[PDB]
Amino acid sequence: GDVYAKTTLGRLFMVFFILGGLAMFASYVPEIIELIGNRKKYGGSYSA
Amino acid sequence: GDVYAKTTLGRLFMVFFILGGLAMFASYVPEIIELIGNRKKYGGSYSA
Repeated sequence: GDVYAKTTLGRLFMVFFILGGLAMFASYVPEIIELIGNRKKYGGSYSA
Repeated sequence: GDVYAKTTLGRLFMVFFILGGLAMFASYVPEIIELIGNRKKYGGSYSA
């Protein structure tokens, strides 16, 4: 609430953008997080 | 927080609406989004 939209067009865009943006964030951020972090854990080689 | 209910009756309705409205939004918006995004991605006719 420190910064928000005061104009009528800005508030209208916020109203019609929440429905899409909230869903996109919720369905995208966890997937991006899990895609990066699923790397190999015990890969490598033994040093004689 | 720019705009909110200031009357006691409006606050009471907000209290009793947050119980049901939030669940309705969270269970309806993703389903509505999914019900529109499913189409024939490769449907079409070959043009010789």
